[PDB]
Amino acid sequence: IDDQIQQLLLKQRHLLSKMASSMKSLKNCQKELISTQILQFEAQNMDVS
Amino acid sequence: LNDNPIPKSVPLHPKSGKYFHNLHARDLSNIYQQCYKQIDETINQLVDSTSPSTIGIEEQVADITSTYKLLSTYESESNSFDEHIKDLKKNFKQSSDACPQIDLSTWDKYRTGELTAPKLSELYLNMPTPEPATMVNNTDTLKILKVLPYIWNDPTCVIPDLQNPADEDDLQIEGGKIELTCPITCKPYEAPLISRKCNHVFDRDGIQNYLQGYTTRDCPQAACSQVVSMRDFVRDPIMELRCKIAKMKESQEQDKRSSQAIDVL
Amino acid sequence: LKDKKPFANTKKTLENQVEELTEKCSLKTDEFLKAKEKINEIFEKLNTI
Repeated sequence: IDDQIQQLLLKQRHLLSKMASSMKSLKNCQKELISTQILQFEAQNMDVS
Repeated sequence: LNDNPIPKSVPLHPKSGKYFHNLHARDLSNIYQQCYKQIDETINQLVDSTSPSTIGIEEQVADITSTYKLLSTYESESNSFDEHIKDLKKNFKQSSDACPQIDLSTWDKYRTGELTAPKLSELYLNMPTPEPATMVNNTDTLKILKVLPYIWNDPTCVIPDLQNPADEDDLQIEGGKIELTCPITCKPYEAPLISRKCNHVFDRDGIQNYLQGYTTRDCPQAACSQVVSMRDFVRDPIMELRCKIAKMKESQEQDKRSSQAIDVL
Repeated sequence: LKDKKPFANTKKTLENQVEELTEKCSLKTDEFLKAKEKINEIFEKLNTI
């Protein structure tokens, strides 16, 4: 049970690091979503004008 | 230039202004605060699941605090980014508030070339980065870290200059001389409390037995003549963290002693 | 009329641009919700561990 606790202590930190790496991708996807759409919004404003 | 039949610049229309006001940024605040809360609670369950038999805690606290500071910098720069986006949209709305009317003469003037209505394109491609300063270090989650190192030697000691924020690692943790028991109850406390003005740790039950009975009661310790109220006390999780870590170490050493007694018998 | 004909051409190309930018925004919102659901997945994985 001690070895099981030990080998499970290295898996939780692995998933924590994986979450943090995917957490860094959150900024990427939100910055690519807020961008590449205001230009198109100005384009549709030009369309309605 | 005549590359595009539509003019390179165009004023704003109320029909377009409706949708322009309809613009909104994604709710990053709630997801960021909930991921911050899950990060701090997983840090708590990490520091709870630790054991003195595990050697090599320095590298793990180093990498978790590096991840913590990285996510804090990311959250702060995202906050600065959305603030700058709000400022940019306010600039766009105030520049379009002075836009001319819509007719054929204005269309012709803007088609032949008239830098009068600046679009959001050029202001967004080369938008100035906010470069936020004054790193957020007042968060209790930033106070949670660094309490795990330098505790396996003497948990019941606190150096007086530990509250010095001069060091970059959230504190200056060193060995000193402090009491682990509450003098009012004469028993090792499990629910500690300490205020910023008194700077004295006390048991919650003891401090509530000593506080009730008088509307203005000073602290039992000396060197603080000012009165301390209920609102002055703050919940410092570092103290209870240290007490429960010491309790875990005591249970671990008792288990080790029992196992050794098993071996010798 | 020699001006209105290119105006019709431009309104056609602008509505085409609007439709393709709307489908690209739909794709970016899909990737955003995918990031959100993978965040929830790693959260529940951490809870299970």
